[PDB]
Amino acid sequence: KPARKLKNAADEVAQGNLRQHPELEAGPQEFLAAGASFNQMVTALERMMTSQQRLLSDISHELRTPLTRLQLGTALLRRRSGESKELERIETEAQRLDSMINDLLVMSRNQQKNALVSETIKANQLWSEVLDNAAFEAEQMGKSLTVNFPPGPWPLYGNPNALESALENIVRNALRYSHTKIEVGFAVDKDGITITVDDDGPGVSPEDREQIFRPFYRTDEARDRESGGTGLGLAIVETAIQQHRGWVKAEDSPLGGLRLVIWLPLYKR
Amino acid sequence: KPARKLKNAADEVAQGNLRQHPELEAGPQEFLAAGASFNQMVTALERMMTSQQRLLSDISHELRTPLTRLQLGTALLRRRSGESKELERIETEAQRLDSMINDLLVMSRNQQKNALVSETIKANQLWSEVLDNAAFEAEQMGKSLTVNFPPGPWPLYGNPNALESALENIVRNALRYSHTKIEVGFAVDKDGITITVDDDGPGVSPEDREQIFRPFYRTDEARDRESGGTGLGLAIVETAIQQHRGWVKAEDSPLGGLRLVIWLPLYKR
Ligand SMILES: Nc1ncnc2c1ncn2[C@@H]1O[C@H](COP(=O)(O)OP(=O)(O)OP(=O)(O)O)[C@@H](O)[C@H]1O
Ligand SMILES: Nc1ncnc2c1ncn2[C@@H]1O[C@H](COP(=O)(O)OP(=O)(O)OP(=O)(O)O)[C@@H](O)[C@H]1O
Repeated sequence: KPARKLKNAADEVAQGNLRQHPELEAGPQEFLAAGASFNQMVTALERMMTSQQRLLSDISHELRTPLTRLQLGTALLRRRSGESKELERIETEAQRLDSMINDLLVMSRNQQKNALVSETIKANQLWSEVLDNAAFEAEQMGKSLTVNFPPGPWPLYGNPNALESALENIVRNALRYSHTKIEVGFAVDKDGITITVDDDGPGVSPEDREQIFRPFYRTDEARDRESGGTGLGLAIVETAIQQHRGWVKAEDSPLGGLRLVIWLPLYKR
Repeated sequence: KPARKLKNAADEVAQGNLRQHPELEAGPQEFLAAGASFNQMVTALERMMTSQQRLLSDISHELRTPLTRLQLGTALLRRRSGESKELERIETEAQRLDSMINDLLVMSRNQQKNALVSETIKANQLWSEVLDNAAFEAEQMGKSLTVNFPPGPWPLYGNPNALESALENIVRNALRYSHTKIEVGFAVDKDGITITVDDDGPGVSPEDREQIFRPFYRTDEARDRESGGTGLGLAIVETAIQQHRGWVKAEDSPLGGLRLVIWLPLYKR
């Protein structure tokens, strides 16, 4: 049917397959024009799409040119001097950045959803690497990172990097805006993992506790010692967890600062 | 008539009008499904369009954290071992990458706010405010701003702030790098508005005329004249216009400097 040709084409492009439909330009009916205009429209949308897509994948390669020189450099230090414990942390951060750039590349070219690359993963595997790197950062800023309860072989379903980043942020946010201590508490039950990250520093006014989770938004109070302050962090967190069927809340910490709590459901086979 | 609803909707979205068409969900005909699937498709295409923007703001944000751990690491190598010739290269690459990310974060902060509202707008309404403020800036730096032809009630469809900013930059770049005069020329035809911005100042070598539009690229010649910062300006411009179904080119100005030409299609309906 000519009505069915359009149903099928509109539902196909909606998936993300902006390929031409010659099917809609068949039959000299009143529909030839609705099909030729739809065919024009896919190339029009493709034209608009491959614009953000290219001058993304462009940003990608110019970020790669100084990383490659950094990676080239570290590798030459290793050959001259030894295998310093710090060379390893510089090395692995370059490796960590190299993947995030190839993520800026593959995810631009995809231009679709469901690309969530969701797998089965254990809580202990997921955030161990996170916590270790967080613990290191504390020593460097002379603050105390105490993890009251560690994560265990607790099952989860979703994007590892997405969840990794959710906590990575919560803890760094806690690390930054604290005074001297950060406490991370894992909790597990028949329904889900409950991460609670407490800080030493100043809290956030009860009214602003909801606002923080707004993208590109920072509290007026923290806006007077800003520096490396964007306002992105917690809005990313909120999404990652909410799309992982869980929730995130901001409370008043008994440590005197702010409490962030992430709840995530367990993966049940 | 149900065939005409689709002609009109497909030709409207093709122009960037990703707004919902309730018209296609009228009449309990065989077309209700082709219209409901088309309506689903616009929100699907809008979701894709916005995602590519969110992706960058997120990837740039998360790229900042392993750098910090790099930068933390290098700084600790310096304290343990010496000031290795290679450590300097690793150090300066991290510096360049961080500066890039810092302003890559600034760009996507604006782009999200610029790409907030999509709508029908007249060329005269859009860039008048821009040009007036540009004209004022010229008097203040003792330069001449002459607008050979003003914009008229010419129809356009897209983000006002996105397009506003595209020209705002082209003219300011023209203003900065000029010696004494800046000429802006509007032109309109049955197909589109053609803005041409000419500068008195030094031009750009024919080989570098393509390079300029690269993110972070700032010509070696005009890297000594101004302390600057990014090089994103023209790379942002290129995207804004390219995603607004138009193009941007850099030619040799008859004013002796550089001329930039922005072509944008008219909104028809
Ligand atoms: N642990 C914390 N203690 C106190 N205030 C906090 C804490 N975490 C977040 N905030 C407040 O929430 C605001 C917004 O947080 P958000 O994650 O959205 O952005 P950001 O941390 O400021 O910046 P970035 O995007 O670089 O992470 C901060 O500016 C700060 O005022
Ligand atoms: N009108 C112009 N005349 C001469 N050179 C120009 C002109 N506009 C741009 N350029 C050159 O192209 C480079 C890149 O353009 P771009 O718009 O990114 O400017 P920018 O100053 O580097 O960055 P931004 O405008 O964001 O501050 C400039 O650094 C300069 O060398």
